[PDB]
Amino acid sequence: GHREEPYLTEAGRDAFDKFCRLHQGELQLLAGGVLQAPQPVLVKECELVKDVLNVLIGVVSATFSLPESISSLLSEVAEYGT
Amino acid sequence: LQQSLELKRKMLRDKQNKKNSGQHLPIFPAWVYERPALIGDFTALPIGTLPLASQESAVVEDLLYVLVGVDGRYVSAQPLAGRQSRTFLVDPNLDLSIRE
Repeated sequence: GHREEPYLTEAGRDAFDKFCRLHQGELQLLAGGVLQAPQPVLVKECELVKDVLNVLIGVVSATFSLPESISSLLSEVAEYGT
Repeated sequence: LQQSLELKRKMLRDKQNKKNSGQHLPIFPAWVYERPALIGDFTALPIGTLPLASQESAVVEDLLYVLVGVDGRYVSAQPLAGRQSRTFLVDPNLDLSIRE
């Protein structure tokens, strides 16, 4: 046995990050280098949850002032603390 | 603080001259100022380098001492030893979520 060779949906948690990295390479080549994407990890899930929770305490934090789609989820809950 | 020491003596003086039967009025003893008989409310490691599950226990235990008006261990009571003002300094390198 070696296995039944994973599908795209069965592949994940490594192939997800891989698939993301390849999509970013696609976007950067099709742009020419006028975008400059940052690290998708750092922040991870729990670090970001604590960073947004600090704004609900009532003080701003790292991404605040007075994984690439995470910004789209992020703004909806960021606006409440600001 | 300093303004009281004046008033107290003068309020004494009004009542020695108005009463001709006032007898042997007190002087406030000197030792109460030289030695503490009025105010009784007046190792140190950086908390940021410590593990987490020691940082929580330590910061709670130290702030409980600090509240009374005197130094704890890792949070210090800044010296004024007087008026309605008092400030406390927790260590600056404490993790931001806990320190706020």
